Amino acid sequence: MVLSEGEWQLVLHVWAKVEADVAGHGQDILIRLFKSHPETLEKFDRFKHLKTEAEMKASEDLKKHGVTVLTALGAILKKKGHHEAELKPLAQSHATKHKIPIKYLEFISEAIIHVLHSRHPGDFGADAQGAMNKALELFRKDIAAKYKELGYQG
Ligand code: HEM
Repeated sequence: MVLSEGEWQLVLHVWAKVEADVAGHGQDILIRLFKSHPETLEKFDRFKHLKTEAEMKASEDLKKHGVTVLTALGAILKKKGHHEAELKPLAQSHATKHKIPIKYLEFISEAIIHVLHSRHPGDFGADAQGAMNKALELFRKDIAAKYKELGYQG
């Protein structure tokens, strides 16, 4: 489903606030993912030793990864749907090396929404959350199509 410019602007105006401190947002989002759906942590050989939220919060390398994740996602969002070039390497690594099912991409989308909702009520009212959800649905739909092309049933 194609987003309107108005919807993209709601997405980008909350992303602008994420970008005040991407590192802290990335910690919150990865931690929320791992707490809400612990099976997702097991996909990270790099991080699955972390036992508690405290350990997660103290991990500089998890923080680093959260910045990488959110910056990659931000670049995708800023393309406003024209994200074919960005999705290719992402889909290929996530299909073939990391083996991340679409269901787990749903889980991180949920975590993103939850953190934005908590942190940014001024820029994440119902319409803005709907726009973000549409953007993440488009991301997951297009990633799923690439997964199929790449041979992964996701
Ligand atoms: C918004 C969705 C996501 C984005 C934008 C994202 C982005 C990235 C980026 C940019 C990398 C580093 C380059 C690469 O290997 O592609 C990465 C690595 C990785 N991703 Fe994701 N990712 C997302 C969701 C997920 C989810 C939900 C999982 C697991 C449940 C996952 C598992 C991994 C793993 C295991 C790595 C390798 C980490 C390491 O050992 O360095 N990703 N991701």
